[PDB]
Amino acid sequence: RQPYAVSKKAGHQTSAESWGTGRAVSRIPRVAGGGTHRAGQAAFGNMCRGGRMFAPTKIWRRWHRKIPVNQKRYAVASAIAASAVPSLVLARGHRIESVPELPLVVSDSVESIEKTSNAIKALKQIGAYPDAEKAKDSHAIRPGKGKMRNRRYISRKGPLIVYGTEGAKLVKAFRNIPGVEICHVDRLNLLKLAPGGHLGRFIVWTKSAYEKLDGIYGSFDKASEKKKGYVLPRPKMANADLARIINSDEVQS
Amino acid sequence: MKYNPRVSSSRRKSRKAHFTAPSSVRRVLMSAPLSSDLRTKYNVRSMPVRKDDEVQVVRGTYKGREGKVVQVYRKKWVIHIERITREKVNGSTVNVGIHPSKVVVTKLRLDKDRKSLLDRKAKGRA
RNA sequence: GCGACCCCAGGUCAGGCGGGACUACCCGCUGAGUUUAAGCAUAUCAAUAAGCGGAGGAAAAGAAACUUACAAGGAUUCCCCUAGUAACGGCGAGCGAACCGGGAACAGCCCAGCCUUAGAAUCGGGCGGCUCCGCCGUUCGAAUUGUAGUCUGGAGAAGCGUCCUCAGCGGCGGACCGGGCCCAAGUCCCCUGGAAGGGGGCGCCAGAGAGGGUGAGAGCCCCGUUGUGCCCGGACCCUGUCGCACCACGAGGCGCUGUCUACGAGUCGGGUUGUUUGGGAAUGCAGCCCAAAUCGGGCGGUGAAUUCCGUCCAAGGCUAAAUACGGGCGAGAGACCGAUAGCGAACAAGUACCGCGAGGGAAAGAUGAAAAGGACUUUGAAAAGAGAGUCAAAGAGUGCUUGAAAUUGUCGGGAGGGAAGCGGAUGGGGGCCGGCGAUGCGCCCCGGUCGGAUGUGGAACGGUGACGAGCCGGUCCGCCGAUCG
RNA sequence: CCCGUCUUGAAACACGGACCAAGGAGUCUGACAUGUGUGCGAGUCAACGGGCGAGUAAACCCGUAAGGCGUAAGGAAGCUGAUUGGUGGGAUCCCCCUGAGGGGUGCACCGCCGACCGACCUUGAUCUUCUGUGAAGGGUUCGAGUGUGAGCAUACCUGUCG
RNA sequence: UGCAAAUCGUUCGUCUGACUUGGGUAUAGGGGCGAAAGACUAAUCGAACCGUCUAGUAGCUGGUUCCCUCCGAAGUUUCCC
RNA sequence: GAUGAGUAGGAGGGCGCGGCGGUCGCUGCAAAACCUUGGGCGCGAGCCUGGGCGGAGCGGCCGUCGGUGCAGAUCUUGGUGGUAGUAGCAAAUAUUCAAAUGAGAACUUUGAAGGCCGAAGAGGGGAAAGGUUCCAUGUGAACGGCACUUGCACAUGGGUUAGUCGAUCCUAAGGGUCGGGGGAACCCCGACAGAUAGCGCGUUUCGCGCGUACUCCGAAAGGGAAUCGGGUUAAAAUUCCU
RNA sequence: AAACGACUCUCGGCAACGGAUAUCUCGGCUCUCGCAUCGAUGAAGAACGUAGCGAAAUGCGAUACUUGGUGUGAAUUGCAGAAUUCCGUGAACCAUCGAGUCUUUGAACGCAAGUUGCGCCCGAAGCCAUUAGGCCGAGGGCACGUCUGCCUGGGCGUCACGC
Ligand SMILES: [K+]
Ligand SMILES: [K+]
Ligand SMILES: [K+]
Ligand SMILES: [K+]
Ligand SMILES: [K+]
Ligand SMILES: [K+]
Ligand SMILES: [K+]
Ligand SMILES: [K+]
Ligand SMILES: [K+]
Ligand SMILES: [K+]
Ligand SMILES: [K+]
Ligand SMILES: [K+]
Ligand SMILES: [K+]
Ligand SMILES: [K+]
Ligand SMILES: [K+]
Ligand SMILES: [K+]
Ligand SMILES: [K+]
Ligand SMILES: [K+]
Ligand SMILES: [K+]
Ligand SMILES: [K+]
Ligand SMILES: [K+]
Ligand SMILES: [K+]
Ligand SMILES: [K+]
Ligand SMILES: [K+]
Ligand SMILES: [K+]
Ligand SMILES: [Mg+2]
Ligand SMILES: [Mg+2]
Ligand SMILES: [Mg+2]
Ligand SMILES: [Mg+2]
Ligand SMILES: [Mg+2]
Ligand SMILES: [Mg+2]
Ligand SMILES: [Mg+2]
Ligand SMILES: [Mg+2]
Ligand SMILES: [Mg+2]
Ligand SMILES: [Mg+2]
Ligand SMILES: [Mg+2]
Ligand SMILES: [Mg+2]
Ligand SMILES: [Mg+2]
Ligand SMILES: [Mg+2]
Repeated sequence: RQPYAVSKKAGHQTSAESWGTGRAVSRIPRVAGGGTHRAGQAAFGNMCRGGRMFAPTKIWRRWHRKIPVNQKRYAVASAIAASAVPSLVLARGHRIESVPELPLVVSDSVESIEKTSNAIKALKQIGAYPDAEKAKDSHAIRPGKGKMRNRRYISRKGPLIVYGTEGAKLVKAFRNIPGVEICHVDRLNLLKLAPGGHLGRFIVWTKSAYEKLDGIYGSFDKASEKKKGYVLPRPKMANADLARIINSDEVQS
Repeated sequence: MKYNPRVSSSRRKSRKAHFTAPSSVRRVLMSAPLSSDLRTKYNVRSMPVRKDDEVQVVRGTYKGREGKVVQVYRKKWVIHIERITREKVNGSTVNVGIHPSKVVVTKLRLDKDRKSLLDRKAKGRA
């Protein structure tokens, strides 16, 4: 975010003074002088026209937040795990009915694509093109005052392509397609993995990025190479299949 | 996506620049596309509208009309054509302003500068 | 009387310098009270506001008369921490640093004094030349009451060795900055529209789907955006290379020495007074009094004496970077406001207007796509009215998108013996409502269409199992019978 | 009986209110505290800064003997610095029998009493650099201590304070 | 709620002097000036006017904006200029 | 199964407004907003919908954020009522008749009559102050507290002529200053701490002789060089003409 | 006979009053970034003028909504008129800057100021005037404090040489 605040001097650029009691009027301070429509009018009041607002906004409001790195990594791991569930990906609004399999891992040759037409052909081949088409078709003008605040157009989110090779040309090839986002496997962002805080982003992995995932996030047993001393969290339930536990021989006996 | 740091995507700034553009900038802003034949001949897509250019309207109520341009009202962001007019309540005839982006150039008034500009435009396209 | 010097005077003498303006940051001075302490005087507000001056692009500070007491750090500045800590405080209210440690950036230097005396080797002006931000020649003047050169404590002078180091020009590029020019794709078919930029169909570009304009939500109509290519000009600084002469007298570096080794005064320091500081027998500053020293002087956070120890060298000067920045010029953005909001000011706003004056200080945005801004007839003195015309629209007619409430006129319904309104229950009248309120279902006969096994083949596939075997199974298609639904 | 308000008491001869539109008042920030959610855990906290990176105010990564808080307290200070428990109730579980039963188990928490560390007092064999040490033995004294850790970061409501 | 933020009508004091009056000039805020009423100092005077500190502080007065549901008081103790 | 009061106060669950991250939609075959004795849902905050108007955008849902909800505050700004066609129009003696113009005449112009100001004027000029209000022509609207044909209003043009009238010159109370003395400085005192400005004579422009520290501002009434008749313009005159 | 009408009140349609609501925005507010450039060579500010038709705003300075160079390349426009070899030394209420103009003031500088008031000096051209001077005047000079150099001077202040 960027800070906002009203001018600190607004509503106070006057020498207005209260008339006091005895004039059958309120005690609010009033502009001095005469010969103008402004003379005698109230000032300095949050209830006064042209006055100072109650508790004027200030720039030193606490705009930012300092979340623990471990919690950030927990959230990122959760989003990545959810991206592999077809049910959650569908529930998040992505059209994945034509995707061959999830997680969607494609050959590393896609990283060398240079033209947007070739990128579109690759999307069609891998079956992720319907989602991009939905994102393009959802293009529309933002309702409300936001359209005049330099945020004019809104649309749905398409696939997120994760690549593992620095400097790949697929970033240039794909960046112009509406809804399509691109990221490097070493700097994954929760804001893109769970848009709007909702789990199940449709993700297309390159083979190199998918392979690097193990070295980046480690595992339960051993530690990560890219995250010093980090270990993936464990759930409170080893097996979340409640029916299997409830209808087991031991309990039902 | 814009990347140059000295260009702004602000709607307010873009509108202010467009509406306060001087005459020289307005000339470029008031460009029109060339007809198919001229496009093929000159390898050029669009040109600034000139006074003595032949123009065919392609949008609006005068979609089929054509004629020579007779005035380029830059202050009003319009051009006037020979016989594209209308009658007032008085009965007198007045030209109807047409935006250059809504017309097509069928014949250009060629001079040394016009030919040089055409050559410059064609060179980049190759 | 003349001459030399000294001090001073007059010059519209020849040539230079200064004053004032701006405010966000910066430097110096001066300096409150409101307020808090539930009163109030010390305190706090505050080393702040107001007042008076002085600079720059930054300023200021800056190369230890430092920090420390350690196994020691090493100009200045800034950030984090130290730390709401040591300390200060009617020890009340409150106030409150510094060192270490981790980072940003880093850079060191110039003078005065003893030291030419085989000659002031220095500098300014005029004049004349030159490859002219300067150099050379000549002549006057400054200066011995001292200009040059060496030296600055880290050293250094002098002497002896080492043979280690030191001398420019010009061309072409790179780097930095500021500009100029060109360069993708539909305006194809149908419909609604005043106008497609809206819906449907068919195509295309994309390292360009940031943004804006154009008659309604426009990637492909226009300007632009992305990425190349080419062209022009500054900065003479940094950097690579190339062409030529490359001279060590001299000066530096290194080693040695039974020789020297010059260092800032009404200044330091002390007493006292006032102020300030966390600085507490007194932190800094300033007035007055006293007033130093050179085997010495300052500091070592409790005053004093004695003996040691540690650390630096003031009273002269310069210096980029890290840092600050509501002013000026130029840019980019926003979970900000949307005409009683947002700057006072979206407009000929610090304007109109008010005050003798210092000063005070408003209200006020929206026709239409396009003026196409309403010809003409008629009534009227006229403003205008009634017709008529433009437009998609006048139910858009220039204070012209839309047009709430208070309040008012007209028509229609209704009520009314010194309030009205209101809660509850019915009724009269009005208004409204057809998901307001159904017409199907079962069993038979006739006629019309569509399909009919547990049989046999094909296509793909599933449940379970072990995304094996085996078992089981549904959908669709082709045939022999069956003659049913 | 006219609302709003102060009030023991309002319809009041108590104050505001002629009417309508729009504006109009527990907010932001700092220090704490309880509670709750989340991560990790004797640790926790990379956002002072650095490396980068949506060609990028985001996101990602980085703690060398850095630092803060916690991990030890008691004394004004010099200074010294936790010998590691018992017992009565008590949840859960396991056995015998089916009584308001008996045995074993005995977390959390509470009650009671010891022990250890330190301030103070008292005490004193042996060593010892002669002022230190500490075999034994203590106390109606004192502590925001110990007796197998519970914190750190972050979010929000509420409360005190500038 | 005036012709008027001091006026109008009748009446009244003095009227060659300590007389009345124009212009110029001097004295400015804890200051001036005052044959003295705390008078006057631009309708402002027992301390003028203008901007700022300043959103000065108030144990005191007035307001303090949606619904339903549950729970539900106190005017008593001690200390306090 | 039991049960239901609530001021101050606490808490829970919900309704509503505007953004942001997501998601699902609506809209020129008509969005928002507004209007309506249309209809319905909810205890309620509110919500859904018919019809109209409007003519370009808007909504639902999940999180999250805030300058987020009004009947009051002698609250703020703006707008509007009853009062009410009411209070009022009354000081300065006063108007009348005929005609002209004009759509319109108690209010304009001409003539006649009857009155007032009564020379310390309701007459004729100036100073300050104002600034075009001066003169001619014309006039929709506003204004001239009734009215207007009208005008100190509005619009278009015109108009201020100096050797003699003033300023200008002199100095008054006083003001502003050099130097000097104070002052952090803005500034203070003001010829008081001092080599004054310069003035006359003849000239090879040099000499001679005098020379008491302001040769500055300060009066359209103080002092002071000089103009008179006659005539002339719509508006100027001791200024224009003779 | 309390009926029709008037009045008051009330509900509805329409018409008024007023400018709320909704949708907008060449404006504001906030954050971030780059650069370092006023003035006696007369600044900022202040006044007066200037266009064919302008009062204000904007611009400009008697060369006065602009001169000149360069770039672009056919307008400006409310009206009227005039250009332009419009295949070009060339339109533009265009852009940009190197040349040039730049009225009265203002730190403001000859003295003043409620004054376009009051002084002194130099001097191009011209008139006739002739190794002589006169009239006129374009135009420009005359503040203060200081630095360097210079010219002209004063004082037994310190000396020396002569009388
Ligand atoms: K020389
Ligand atoms: K020297
Ligand atoms: K020395
Ligand atoms: K020294
Ligand atoms: K002293
Ligand atoms: K020492
Ligand atoms: K305003
Ligand atoms: K309309
Ligand atoms: K009350
Ligand atoms: K009342
Ligand atoms: K730590
Ligand atoms: K003790
Ligand atoms: K006073
Ligand atoms: K009280
Ligand atoms: K939405
Ligand atoms: K409705
Ligand atoms: K929301
Ligand atoms: K008339
Ligand atoms: K002095
Ligand atoms: K004097
Ligand atoms: K006079
Ligand atoms: K005469
Ligand atoms: K009605
Ligand atoms: K030019
Ligand atoms: K004078
Ligand atoms: Mg400096
Ligand atoms: Mg701490
Ligand atoms: Mg440090
Ligand atoms: Mg020389
Ligand atoms: Mg439209
Ligand atoms: Mg294009
Ligand atoms: Mg109404
Ligand atoms: Mg540490
Ligand atoms: Mg807001
Ligand atoms: Mg008389
Ligand atoms: Mg007249
Ligand atoms: Mg002086
Ligand atoms: Mg005189
Ligand atoms: Mg609005």
